[PDB]
Amino acid sequence: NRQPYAVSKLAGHQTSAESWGTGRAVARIPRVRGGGTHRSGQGAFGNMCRGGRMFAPTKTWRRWHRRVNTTQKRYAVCSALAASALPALIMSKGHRIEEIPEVPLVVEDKVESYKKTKEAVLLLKKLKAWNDIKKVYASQRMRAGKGKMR
Amino acid sequence: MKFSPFVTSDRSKNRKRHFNAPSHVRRKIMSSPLSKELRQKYSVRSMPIRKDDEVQVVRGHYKGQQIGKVVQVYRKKYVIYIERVQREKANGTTVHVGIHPSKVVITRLKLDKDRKKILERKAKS
Amino acid sequence: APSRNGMILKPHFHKDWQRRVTTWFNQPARKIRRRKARQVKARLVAPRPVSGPVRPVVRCPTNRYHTKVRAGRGFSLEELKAAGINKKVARTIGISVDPRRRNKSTEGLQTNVQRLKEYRSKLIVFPRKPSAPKKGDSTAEELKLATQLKGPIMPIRSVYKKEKARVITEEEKNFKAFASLRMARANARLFGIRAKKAK
RNA sequence: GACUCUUAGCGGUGGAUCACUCGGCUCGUGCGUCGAUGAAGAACGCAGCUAGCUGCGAGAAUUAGUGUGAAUUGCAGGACAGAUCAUCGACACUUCGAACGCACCUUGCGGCCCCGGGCCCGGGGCCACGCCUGUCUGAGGGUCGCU
RNA sequence: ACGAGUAGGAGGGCCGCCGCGGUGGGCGCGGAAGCCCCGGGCGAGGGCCCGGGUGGAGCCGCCGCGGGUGCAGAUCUUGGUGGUAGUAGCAAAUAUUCAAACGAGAACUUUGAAGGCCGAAGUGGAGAAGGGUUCCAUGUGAACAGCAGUUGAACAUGGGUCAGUCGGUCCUAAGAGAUGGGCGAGCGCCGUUCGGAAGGGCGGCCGAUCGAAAGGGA
RNA sequence: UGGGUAUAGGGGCGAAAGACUAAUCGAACCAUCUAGUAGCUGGUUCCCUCCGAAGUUUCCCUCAGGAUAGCUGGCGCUCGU
RNA sequence: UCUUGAAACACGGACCAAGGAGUCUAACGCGCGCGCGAGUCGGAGGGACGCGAAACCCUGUGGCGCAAUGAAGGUGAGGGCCGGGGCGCCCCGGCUGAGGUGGGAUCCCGCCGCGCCGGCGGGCGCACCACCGGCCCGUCUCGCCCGCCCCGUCGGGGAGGUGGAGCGUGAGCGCGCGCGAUAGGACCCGAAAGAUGGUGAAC
RNA sequence: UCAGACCUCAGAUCAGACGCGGCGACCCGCUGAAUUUAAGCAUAUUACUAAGCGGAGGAAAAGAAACUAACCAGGAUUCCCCCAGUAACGGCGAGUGAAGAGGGAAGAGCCCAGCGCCGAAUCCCCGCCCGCGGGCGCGGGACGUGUGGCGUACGGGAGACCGGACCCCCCCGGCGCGCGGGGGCCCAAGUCCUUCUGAUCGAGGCCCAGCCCGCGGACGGUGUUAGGCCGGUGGCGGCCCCCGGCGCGGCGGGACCCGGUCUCCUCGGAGUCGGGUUGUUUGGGAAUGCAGCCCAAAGCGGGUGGUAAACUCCAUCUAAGGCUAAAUACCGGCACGAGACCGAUAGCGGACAAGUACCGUAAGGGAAAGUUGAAAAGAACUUUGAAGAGAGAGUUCAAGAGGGCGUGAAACCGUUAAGAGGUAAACGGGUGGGGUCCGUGCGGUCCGCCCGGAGGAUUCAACCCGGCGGGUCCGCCGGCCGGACCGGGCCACUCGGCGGGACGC
Ligand SMILES: [Mg+2]
Ligand SMILES: [Mg+2]
Ligand SMILES: [Mg+2]
Ligand SMILES: [Mg+2]
Ligand SMILES: [Mg+2]
Ligand SMILES: [Mg+2]
Ligand SMILES: [Mg+2]
Ligand SMILES: [Mg+2]
Ligand SMILES: [Mg+2]
Ligand SMILES: [Mg+2]
Ligand SMILES: [Mg+2]
Ligand SMILES: [Mg+2]
Ligand SMILES: [Mg+2]
Ligand SMILES: [Mg+2]
Ligand SMILES: [Mg+2]
Ligand SMILES: [Mg+2]
Ligand SMILES: [Mg+2]
Ligand SMILES: [Mg+2]
Ligand SMILES: [Mg+2]
Ligand SMILES: [Mg+2]
Ligand SMILES: [Mg+2]
Ligand SMILES: [Mg+2]
Ligand SMILES: [Mg+2]
Ligand SMILES: [Mg+2]
Ligand SMILES: [Mg+2]
Ligand SMILES: [Mg+2]
Ligand SMILES: [Mg+2]
Ligand SMILES: [Mg+2]
Ligand SMILES: [Mg+2]
Ligand SMILES: [Mg+2]
Ligand SMILES: [Mg+2]
Ligand SMILES: [Mg+2]
Ligand SMILES: [Mg+2]
Ligand SMILES: [Mg+2]
Ligand SMILES: [Mg+2]
Ligand SMILES: [Mg+2]
Ligand SMILES: [Mg+2]
Ligand SMILES: [Mg+2]
Ligand SMILES: [Mg+2]
Repeated sequence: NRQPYAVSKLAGHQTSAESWGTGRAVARIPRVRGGGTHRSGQGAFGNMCRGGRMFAPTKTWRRWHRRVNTTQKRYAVCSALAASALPALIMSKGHRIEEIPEVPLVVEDKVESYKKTKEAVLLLKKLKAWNDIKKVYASQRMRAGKGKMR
Repeated sequence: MKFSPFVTSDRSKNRKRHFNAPSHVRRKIMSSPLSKELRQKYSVRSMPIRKDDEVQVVRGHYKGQQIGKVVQVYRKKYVIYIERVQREKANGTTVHVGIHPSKVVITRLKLDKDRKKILERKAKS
Repeated sequence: APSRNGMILKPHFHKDWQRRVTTWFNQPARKIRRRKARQVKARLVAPRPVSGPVRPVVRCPTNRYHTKVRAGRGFSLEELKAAGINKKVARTIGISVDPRRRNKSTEGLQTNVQRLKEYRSKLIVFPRKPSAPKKGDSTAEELKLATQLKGPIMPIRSVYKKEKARVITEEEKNFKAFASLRMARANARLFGIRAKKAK
């Protein structure tokens, strides 16, 4: 489900920088052509140079997607459903089921015709599953990192 | 949640569209809630701020119960000036302190031909 | 460059291949685009089926596939003539016409003639003007039970019929299958060299 | 104890680090529209106070129309009672540029028509090349006819 | 029982960094991240926890997941700062001195006087090319003018270039360059007479046009 | 000697020095091909535990390099014990 | 850091901060993990229907395996026991479904010394390995039988050597992880050059 | 020809149109390298690539078979999958490399010339007249050196006969009548209580349902961290003004007879195919395509049939004329949505007056540079100095935020505090001294269980009693549930290269 990310192809290479060769007491790195600019005489291509090209620029044709066998994809569901029937695994997951009627919580099909949130909120209060919703409210916080800018 | 593909949830797009909003859009953004007496009289919750409107500051340092009339609506700064909400500079001259419209409640509306037309549309729906 | 036991590989990356690399990141959006286009095309031809005209049953050419059948381009003009359908009227009622296809046998000829006579039995021809029907137009009672057909018209299926079990005769037991094949190859290989000796 | 060395506090130099982000990159989607009716680009000019940016064209920091409905704001002002903004179907849109009277390192040099003023001055409209159809004026015993 | 190790291989990490799915009814203006510490510690180590100070809004543990994930070197890149060092230096073309004025302030400005230099192939008076407001007046003394400056070609605010007869404009010089024609896949190129080339008043011209602020030119 | 013109890069120009052709000339300058290639130099970033070398064989327009055998490590496995 | 040898009169390093070098895609091999298993995988497309460009479902065309071998025409992988018969050296019937020798984890039995524990006595022997048969394809030598509607330059089989990446009651396939050798800028930085197009006679 | 016509060729600032340049990501036609690989290098490769030139469009191009195949036959083009790193090519070295079939996306087919029938039956222009089209001209032309209708290889035409059409259909305009966009104005609920803060968006609370709304708990702004303050979000939500379609009706103007049999008649593209040769290209190899030159066709012909050639058989198509949507491509542009991406030495060169400053004669080269505070509240006033620059005062939560101002590391430097100092300084190991801190001497420096004794306080304990609860994962029960389980009935059942079998309800 993830989108491809890649650095531009022209990053660090849209400049005509030629190495000064040896004999100039410089480090044999491609330097920018001369001028009345502070950019003149600076490395432009190597990854160690400021404003250059990163090492191995990320390509968009990276293999983002993985294919799984249908038999294994169905296997994992049969195991995740079987694990949703054990009280120890649901509590160890963190859900608040210490007061629900039965661990496999089957309700009548009348709840499939609900049309208001207050009806669904009341159903969770009757099934004693509202303590898990309040636990979601207690977990509503702010992410730590650059995800906030994304 | 937001399901329309025509509306954006990007923080940068919503912040850019806010700080670069035109004047007629900043008017809608710089709205303020009506008082309990006005929200029940006109059945309108909030109205865009107006010059001759009287408001009460509900948040900040200048909050209280003193009803003050707005003296300037500075849409370029996203802030309004009230007749008594002010402070004295170093040289003694007084200067108004900017208060955000969402921090004041409208106690009296400058009702003209255009103000009553908006109160009728907002209450009709 | 080589090492212990391995495979001599042939990497075809001696050109500027990175300049021409087509990624399929628009494949899911392409699946929605074609799905949406079929829904718009279905509303265009509302009573008519969404797949289009009728394709005939054709035999695949090569020995690798001459046992199965598939859907051809259009019905031959000989099949249209045997089914009593004009070459130009057929395309108006959603019948694919292929003026190029031949009929070397009557098995494939009568295969589509039956398929072409069966499709016209399922046709519900609306009148050109709804206020005045004509001879070829279906009755108003039949025009009500007329819905848009989804999928290909008359899907081509090859239901295998069982060969009836029978007691093996002595002629079938005495038939030399291996000898009849080796001698068939010799008689087909030495056919020309024996035809000269006869002159 | 001057100097020197180490450590620490504080103060400098310097800018790291962290936090911030109206930016970039990548992916996806829908459109996919320039120009002799003067394009792209360029020049110059335009604001009460205005250099750059940006927006405009002598109607020049915008006009009209329409929507919106009290601001713009650095400051002054009364223009301003439909303010302001957005939109944009009206109008306008200097010079150079395919650039088109001839030229251009020149605000150079012309021609035609019409109008106004006193041949001169001013204004307006025109004068590139290639080519299509038609028109008009022609050309050559080129092929005929009539003399 | 055993314990060296370069090149190299392998495993372990409750070592560290960024981001994601989970999870801790986590943490935080009663103070997060970062930073400093002659503070207390822990681990063999990578590192980590706590305290104080500073800071002002985010941040972290655990199970998995994705890497642009760990620096002392590359005459690395960018930025900053040292010793050198208050050192080299402020030494080509003879030379200044006195008094006064303005001014907070004078070896350097201004006025006066004296002594000198350039000595008419000038250190004089005017142009061309180039520069483009450097020109002029007033004001500033902050940065610049490698000392200073009350001064300036600096800075700030205003002002200043007036033509029939000076030049451009006009003419062709070497040239350059269209038209016809030719070539060329093509942008185009070759070519300067070579084609029904006279737009005038009976016409000859033979080559449009451009090309001189030192040529020609009322 | 000024100005105006002419000749442009494998070309120009040269009373000839491989001189000169914008501080660049035994082949200018600019951008691209281009992150050209390099058996050749330089560098190559956290800790710990365990094992631990080779400069020798054969072949190679090889002899500053590879291929191969040896030495190394990892993964085991078949048994015994 | 290169080196047989560096504290070297060998090279780089004045100082601090940030940046800075084994990557990604394709394909191959082995090891490992997972799924199914003589199968295996939808990797095109189709269909259900904020995150959802996900997930779900269908589709096996096809790929890789299940058969190899020869240049090709082509051809193409069953062993053993029992009885009868032929006695040369390979016919028939029946019961079965991969043989024989040596080794072989494990299992089974007897006996003994104490329904357990040690002695030596056998047996069914996994996988694997050594060896010997057997069969398939190529090829060679020696050959005497056989088959038929298309009786011929026809097609079949035997015996004994030998070539093959074979058979001998399948093990692959999909996915992921790691390493190794590659081709791609390919760990990073570096040439002297070469090419295409263009700009300069203000020196 | 009342003497001029025609042909050919000119002129015009003639009447009315068109072409030019830009962009060029994708696309079409040409042109064309070398780095590089082959461990050298020359063919090869790089590559039918870059650079160079021309031409378009929203797509282009291609496209209705002179095809594939050898079958029991397929049937325009484009694209995807597969064929396949295969056939083949190649100093057969390095390397290169498709197609038929098969599965999908999308599917749409057509028009001429020629041939012969029709009184040129055809068309443009001007003027006038009607509602960009129409009539009108005894208007001017084009055209027989060939316009229009019919008609194109799937055959076609004509005449008969037969069966069906015939104000209908079909096409173009706009009217009645209901569905894709564009632009506007709106559309649910705390600023409740307590408390912290410079500022709440913090923390706690808000009768029984946990304050309220929730088809709205996306996001942003607001002086902190907000579903309920605000803009919005949600909603087959409302309203208003436009735009573009489609369906159903009628109105106006234009088209307009189709099929089936027989007979009769008719039927095709030339300096092109092809052969030779050359160069180039291709996997195409005694030549895949393309082109130059020479040769130069045929009409039971011609092309193809992946090895040159002759004879023969067979299959297949009908070249040398044209048009044509969809699936497809898109690094440019315009407008959007998104991110396991980057977070100011990073990400585009460019988060800023960035292709800017600046450099070069030019072609071109090309930076650095984001952050006061919540709010300028930006420090009045006093005083020293000529002034910068200070001292008070003042603003603010904070000046330890004072205009390149958030945080403010290191190198380096000033200064203070401590210690030390003639084998450059630093370093390991061991200890000593000093210093700064930390934890300790508080009525010192001991706890826990049990027991003995003392002292006072008990919802006072064992046992018994009635009901309750749990355990026996203790014996009798009884249900329920699962099947490689058994025997009987019944199903829209399903199921298989067999009404029965099997499966399950
Ligand atoms: Mg470049
Ligand atoms: Mg970069
Ligand atoms: Mg962080
Ligand atoms: Mg190796
Ligand atoms: Mg400091
Ligand atoms: Mg990262
Ligand atoms: Mg890195
Ligand atoms: Mg460093
Ligand atoms: Mg002056
Ligand atoms: Mg002055
Ligand atoms: Mg000075
Ligand atoms: Mg100045
Ligand atoms: Mg002139
Ligand atoms: Mg002169
Ligand atoms: Mg000269
Ligand atoms: Mg060149
Ligand atoms: Mg010499
Ligand atoms: Mg060790
Ligand atoms: Mg050795
Ligand atoms: Mg060496
Ligand atoms: Mg020495
Ligand atoms: Mg060295
Ligand atoms: Mg050094
Ligand atoms: Mg670093
Ligand atoms: Mg054995
Ligand atoms: Mg290997
Ligand atoms: Mg070369
Ligand atoms: Mg063009
Ligand atoms: Mg080479
Ligand atoms: Mg090499
Ligand atoms: Mg190109
Ligand atoms: Mg399209
Ligand atoms: Mg086209
Ligand atoms: Mg090739
Ligand atoms: Mg919020
Ligand atoms: Mg609201
Ligand atoms: Mg080639
Ligand atoms: Mg695009
Ligand atoms: Mg940057």
